[PDB]
Amino acid sequence: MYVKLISSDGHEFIVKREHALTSGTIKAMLSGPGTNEVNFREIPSHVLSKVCMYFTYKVRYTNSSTEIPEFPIAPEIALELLMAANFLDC
Amino acid sequence: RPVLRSVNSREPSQVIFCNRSPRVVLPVWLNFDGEPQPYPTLPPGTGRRIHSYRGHLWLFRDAGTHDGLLVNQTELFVPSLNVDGQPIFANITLPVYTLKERCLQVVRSLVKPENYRRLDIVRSLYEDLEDHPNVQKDLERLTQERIA
Amino acid sequence: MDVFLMIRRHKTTIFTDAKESSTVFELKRIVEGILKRPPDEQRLYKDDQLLDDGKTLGECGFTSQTARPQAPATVGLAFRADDTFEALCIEPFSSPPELPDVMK
Amino acid sequence: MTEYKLVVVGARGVGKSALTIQLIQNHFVSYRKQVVIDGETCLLDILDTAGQEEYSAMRDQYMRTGEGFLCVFAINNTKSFEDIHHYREQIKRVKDSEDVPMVLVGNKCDLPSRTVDTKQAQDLARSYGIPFIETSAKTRQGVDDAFYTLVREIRKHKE
Ligand SMILES: Cc1ncsc1-c1ccc(CNC(=O)[C@@H]2C[C@@H](O)CN2C(=O)[C@@H](c2cc(OCCCCN3CCCN(c4nccc(-c5noc([C@@]6(C)CCCc7sc(N)c(C#N)c76)n5)n4)[C@@H](C)C3)no2)C(C)C)cc1
Ligand SMILES: Nc1nc2c(ncn2[C@@H]2O[C@H](COP(=O)(O)OP(=O)(O)CP(=O)(O)O)[C@@H](O)[C@H]2O)c(=O)[nH]1
Ligand SMILES: [Mg+2]
Repeated sequence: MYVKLISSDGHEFIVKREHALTSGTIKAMLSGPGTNEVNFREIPSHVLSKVCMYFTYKVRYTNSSTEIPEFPIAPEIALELLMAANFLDC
Repeated sequence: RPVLRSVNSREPSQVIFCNRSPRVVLPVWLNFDGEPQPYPTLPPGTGRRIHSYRGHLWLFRDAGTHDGLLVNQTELFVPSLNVDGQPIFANITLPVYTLKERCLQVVRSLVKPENYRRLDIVRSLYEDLEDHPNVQKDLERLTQERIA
Repeated sequence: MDVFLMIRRHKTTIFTDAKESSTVFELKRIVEGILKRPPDEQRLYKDDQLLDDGKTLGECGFTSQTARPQAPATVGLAFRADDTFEALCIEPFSSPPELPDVMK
Repeated sequence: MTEYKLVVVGARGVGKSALTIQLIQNHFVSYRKQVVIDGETCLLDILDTAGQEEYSAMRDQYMRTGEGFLCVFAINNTKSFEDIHHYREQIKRVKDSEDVPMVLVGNKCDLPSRTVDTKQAQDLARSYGIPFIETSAKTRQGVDDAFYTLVREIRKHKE
């Protein structure tokens, strides 16, 4: 089962639902105590893509036992991704 | 006596410190008083046959930024006793950092602490940038987490 | 060994994974389970070259060293409306602003 | 004139003091001596010959000032050779580096009760990447070579 994450400029991101829930914010907008897509009005596509890459990164290398690589963040995207990560609680 | 402290077992145990992180790793030994004591740095990809003792507590941080690291996928490492003299292996790895904390690291390395307040970010992120990783802070957390 | 991919068509991007030993047809099967389009109507591309449905992902160049989860490899996607085949077009992502002087 | 601060280390009774006394006064029963080693006149200063065990922050700060180390064991005593590892590792700890000028020294080669074969020590020294010299504090044999070699290994470590 998958979920669509829409950026500010209309870029659509189909990512595994379990991967999107790694962020407390997305987890709260879909699974409350009681919903197939969510629109992010202030996150450009070049940031939401990196966030999805973090999702699959978080999901895969959590259960890893031998060695984990660094998650690279380019300097030009650093601030825009920091705002998003703080906003998304991931 | 604190809980996060080494034990005076006086029983040596040969250990292999393995830096499988892209960081220069600072091995930190918690002495018998719980005081973090620094040990020689490990370049990325380095392995050293180390001489420790049974019951001695260790943790590992980035030598430059003091970022938290994992050793055998746990925050702390205690060597058992060598069975038939074979060494115990310590596998220092990167954590799966939060995307926020990893972002903090990247900007801390790019901006000097004086220029933190010269960015278009929210004010809450200013104090989050200034809250640099500190070993004493983590030890207080890991002590309170041992309330089992 | 797994490989992590970004299947992209127009402004849509799919984050999925598969094994190096898996073939392109099996990837087309996963795209059918998401976008509800038959694999016969699917055409997967590495950059600009068409991928053979019988060749495994590793055989196309998607090794674990090139399709990492923190840096996936990009696969193009083009559909076929009946006997009419569309042109592969992947609308690029947005651009980041120039890095502030405080970081140079 | 450059000065080289040397520390003699080893198990109890291996002959650390005897070696240094043999080095300075050429006699067998403050440690400074001017000497010419490889055309450069220097001053050797032996920092410690006492084998007692003391992990005080003051002794650490004292050993940290030493530039070279003579790791000494007696070939008449097997455990003195086995403990060499521990002394070597403690040197790495105080110096905060994996590569520190060091020389493995086997003392009491005049005694006829050898229990540690010479082949063992050269193999241990070859694994440590440091020179190995057999010495005798009673017969002056190798004493000069052992200290001068350490001075040579100190000059080699300064790139
Ligand atoms: C390279 C590298 N890269 C990344 S990490 C790394 C690395 C580098 C070095 C090491 C070394 N390992 C450690 O630091 C381990 C790790 C952790 O577990 C705590 N720890 C410890 O050693 C701690 C410890 C000891 C312990 O029980 C101790 C039980 C030992 C029992 N004894 C009794 C038998 C004889 N005998 C002995 N008899 C007399 C004298 C000596 C001696 N020995 O040296 C030195 C000299 C004079 C010579 C060298 C320079 C310095 S300086 C300093 N103060 C010195 C002194 N007195 C020295 N004389 N020995 C030993 C073989 C065994 N319980 O905790 C110490 C620090 C209090 C570990 C890792
Ligand atoms: N036959 C012989 N005896 C030696 C030799 N070197 C040292 N000794 C003897 O070993 C004993 C201990 O050596 P000494 O230098 O006095 O002590 P040390 O190793 O400094 C002892 P500590 O570690 O307690 O300071 C002495 O009785 C000394 O005569 C040697 O080359 N030959
Ligand atoms: Mg003495």
